[PDB]
Amino acid sequence: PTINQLVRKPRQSKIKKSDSPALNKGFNSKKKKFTDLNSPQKRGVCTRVGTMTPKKPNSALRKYARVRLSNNIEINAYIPGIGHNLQEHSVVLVRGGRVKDLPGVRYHIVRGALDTSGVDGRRQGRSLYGTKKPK
Amino acid sequence: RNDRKVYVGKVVSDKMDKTITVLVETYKTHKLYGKRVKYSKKYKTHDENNSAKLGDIVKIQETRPLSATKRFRLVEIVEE
Amino acid sequence: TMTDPIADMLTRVRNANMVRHEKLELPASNIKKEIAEILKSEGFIKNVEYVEDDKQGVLRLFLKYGQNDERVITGLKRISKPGLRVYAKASEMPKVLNGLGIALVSTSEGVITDKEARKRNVGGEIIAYVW
Amino acid sequence: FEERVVTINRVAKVVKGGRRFRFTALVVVGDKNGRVGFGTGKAQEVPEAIKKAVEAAKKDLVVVPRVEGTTPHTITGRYGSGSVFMKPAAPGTGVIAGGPVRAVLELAGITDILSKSLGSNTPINMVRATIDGLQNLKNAEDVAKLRGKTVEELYN
Amino acid sequence: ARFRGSNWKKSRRLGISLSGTGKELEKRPYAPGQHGPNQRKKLSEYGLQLREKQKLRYLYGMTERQFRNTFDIAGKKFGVHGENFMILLASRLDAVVYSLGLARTRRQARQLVNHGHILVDGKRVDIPSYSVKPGQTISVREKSQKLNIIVESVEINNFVPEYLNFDADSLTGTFVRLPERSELPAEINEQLIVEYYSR
RNA sequence: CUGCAUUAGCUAGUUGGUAAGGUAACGGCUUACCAAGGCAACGAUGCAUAGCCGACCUGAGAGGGUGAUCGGCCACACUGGA
RNA sequence: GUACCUAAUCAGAAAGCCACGGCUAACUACGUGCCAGCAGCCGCGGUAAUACGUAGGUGGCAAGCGUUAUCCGGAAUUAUUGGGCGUAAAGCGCGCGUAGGCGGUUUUUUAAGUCUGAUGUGAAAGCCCACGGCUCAACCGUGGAGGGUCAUUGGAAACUGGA
RNA sequence: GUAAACGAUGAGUGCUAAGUGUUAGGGGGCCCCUUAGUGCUGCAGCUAACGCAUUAAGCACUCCGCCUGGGGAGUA
RNA sequence: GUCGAAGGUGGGACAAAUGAUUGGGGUGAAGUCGUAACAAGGUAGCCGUAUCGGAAGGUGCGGCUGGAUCACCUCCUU
Ligand SMILES: [Mg+2]
Ligand SMILES: [Mg+2]
Ligand SMILES: [Mg+2]
Ligand SMILES: [Mg+2]
Ligand SMILES: [Mg+2]
Ligand SMILES: [Mg+2]
Ligand SMILES: [Mg+2]
Ligand SMILES: [Mg+2]
Ligand SMILES: [Mg+2]
Ligand SMILES: [Mg+2]
Ligand SMILES: [Mg+2]
Ligand SMILES: [Mg+2]
Ligand SMILES: [Mg+2]
Repeated sequence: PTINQLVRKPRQSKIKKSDSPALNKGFNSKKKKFTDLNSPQKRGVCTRVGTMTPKKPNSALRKYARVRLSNNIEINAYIPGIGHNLQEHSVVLVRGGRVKDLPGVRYHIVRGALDTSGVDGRRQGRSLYGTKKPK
Repeated sequence: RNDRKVYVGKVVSDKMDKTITVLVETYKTHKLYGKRVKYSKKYKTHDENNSAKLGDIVKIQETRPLSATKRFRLVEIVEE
Repeated sequence: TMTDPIADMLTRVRNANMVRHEKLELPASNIKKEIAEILKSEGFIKNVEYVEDDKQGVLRLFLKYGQNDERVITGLKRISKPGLRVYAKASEMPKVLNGLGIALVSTSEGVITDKEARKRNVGGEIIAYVW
Repeated sequence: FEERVVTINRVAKVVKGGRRFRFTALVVVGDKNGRVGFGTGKAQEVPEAIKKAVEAAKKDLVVVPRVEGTTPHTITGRYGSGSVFMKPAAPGTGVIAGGPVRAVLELAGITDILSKSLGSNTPINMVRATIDGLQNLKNAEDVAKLRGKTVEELYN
Repeated sequence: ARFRGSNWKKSRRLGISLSGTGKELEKRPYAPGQHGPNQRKKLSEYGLQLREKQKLRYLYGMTERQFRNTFDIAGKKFGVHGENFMILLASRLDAVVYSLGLARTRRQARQLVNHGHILVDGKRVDIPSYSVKPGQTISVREKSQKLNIIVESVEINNFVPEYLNFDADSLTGTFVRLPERSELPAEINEQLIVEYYSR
């Protein structure tokens, strides 16, 4: 563009989207509205718990939960690790990070937080699955 | 002692009684691209005798508030 | 239509230098003549001739090639342009090629090189870079 | 002459049955004293590809003007979509370069410089851009001679 | 010291005698671990830079955070960044004590200074990180003037660099001037570490 | 010193003058009269968002992001008026 | 009765986290067998898995180490610095024309832009440089430098602007 | 009021080797020079390559229009 | 008595949520029907427009080459 064209219409940068929109929103109950706040995790209640089939070429029964967050947004969260103790009405902590195999699963459920238990029999990378030191 | 700001500009309207609006022209530079771009600011100045006329280049000086938006007084008519 | 005679002169010089031409005729002007004289003094061109004819006259430049047919002028760049004019202070005067080139400037004290501008402690409109 | 293997690439030509695989090696060769060159070699195995690349590089060498371990002045070497900006630095700075450019500069003997690859990062064209810049580099004495003056006259 | 590990395994990994004797590399100059022997892989550029940084860091027995901070403050001095960093590492009270010879090992000198057996300009200094400067004096605590370890290290007549002037009758050293690259160890390419911290 | 034109018209004490009242003070600050002025594509008006700054994070720089702690200025004290 | 100092006793109370296919420093054995699982991207897993879990070893850090969230960087990926529009995204289907942007040569004049000197100010704290005090450091203190598109005033006239 | 409305190539201006056709003129001796178009071939230069190359996609200046991963969608 | 907060009444403006029902869109595993496009893709393809048809699509009109091709004349380049 000419300098005159830049002066008339300055350059405009591309806007960046969040990978975890459900964590960027809080809810004010008194005013019954949403509010913009960046959060690293959110509490939620597991509306459903079950398994999903990944997209090709992968094949598996990946464990996930449909969770209502404290801000009233309903999301799918993956359950990492081997074995979990989650059912409907379980209260779980949700963090960002999607599962590439699972199409609509954009969050993870923290292990070893609120109701969710650590992975039983985990000994390497235990902090990633909320397992205490066996000793 | 202390003097007050003085501007020179063209008259662009005098339909008001004893008040003329003076258009002072300046050139602010674009802060990023650095090009020279025109900047106009209209000044409401006091014209007691209606001496100034639409078109003439006049001189104004800052004064105390004289009206809702009048802050200047005509000093002399530089050209006509 | 024509909008930057200095640009045009520099581009004529660049094209002639690329084709390894020996001489170069362009319409004349005071600023072009001072630029050409600065180039001659600095050693980028061989000679400058002025033809004081009608229609503003003509400037006849003679370019300079070194041994092995090497080109003395590596490149010419217009800095200040009609669409955006560039000025610099004495303390902000740019060095072309770490000093191995010249920046032709226009100053209150006549159009001079960046070295003279720095020496006399003046600034002005940076007409061009040449190296 | 020191030699560094920049990249080794397994290319394929398709045939009526299967594919024919070859190894292409890109290599830079330099004396670390202002002489550097690059070459490519194709062979059925990487050692032979490297040997041919070294022979080609040794055949094709360029002289880099330097000033106390850094280039004389800033330059942008370009080849194709490749583009490498290079700027003289001060002693102790190191070679601030990435990829093939660091190999080329080190083998050319430059120890202090700043650089940035502004264009394509395909190794051969990065190397060619770096070599283009180094070839276009100029030195004070040569430019004084070309302009018919002295170094002192040049710097005023 | 802070790093209480197999200094021989570290020397074997890094290919350098951290003690300076060479005992670690004399028998097994290859890297520890199950795959130590018959190891033949080639390090990348990043790997080489990392190995050189680790060589210097484990030679001076420092932690990564303090090492980076020292490198950062050295960068701010006038001159060559790598040489400034090396001389600043040498100026640490641990290095000065070890060079003076009040202990046979760098870790031993670190423990001495930590436990306060040393005095700088006649005052206690418990911090091995202390940066000595030219014109200062390092002494030994009177209550520890007759320690077996110290007296044995003093008996063993080690070489005293030029930038240190030592008297073993009073167990008193003086930091005469700042070191030089030649004086400082030559098995480290400080340019590699400068480039490592460049990226 | 901010985003939007998928906001283009806005303004009637509004713009100016005369007189008076009023104020620490000039002043449409308010009232009576006269006139039809005033702003606006150099973005008025409307909508949305927001305390501002010294500074802080980042970046080679140019820039980009932010406005905790500390200092300055402003605003507010359940909501509104006095 | 805190900091700090002195005297005695004991290596005795005081190391964890992540990673090891490439990027990226660090590899082997078992179990599993497109399942269980992993994953930032490319991907890995169907009997020989350095990619899944465990074990040994190794690497990076260390009273911390990993994960998530957000900002700048890398991104020249809004490009003034510093990108483009034949075929990759991009020349309006084409005129006529308003505002705006830009504008041929010479002479004189003005000094709005432009350049230059002086004065005032741009608080303190902060950042940077130097020095000093806490045993070191963080930190604290003290000077300097910096930071305006700033204002007033005095000078120059080549270029842009005005006559 | 839309087309693959195409040269998929905005307008103006100047500069940078050549060879050879054709359309409408002009000047000097079938030849030479020259203006404005319309074609082909081809240097330097440019380009990812294909190719463009005095009818530039080269070298420059001015102004305008337009682009910023593929779908969703020329949709709501 | 003037001014005057709140309140009441009224017709409009704007924003958000929600709504029987409805529309196309995206993704998904070996689903069903045909086979439009890519070679001249077996009717060259595509663009605009109109109409028709389960569906891709067909057809008409104009336009483009970003179309292959055997025989013919018409020129232009080396
Ligand atoms: Mg070749
Ligand atoms: Mg608010
Ligand atoms: Mg940048
Ligand atoms: Mg950027
Ligand atoms: Mg396109
Ligand atoms: Mg067109
Ligand atoms: Mg169209
Ligand atoms: Mg201050
Ligand atoms: Mg088109
Ligand atoms: Mg023609
Ligand atoms: Mg078909
Ligand atoms: Mg067909
Ligand atoms: Mg039909």
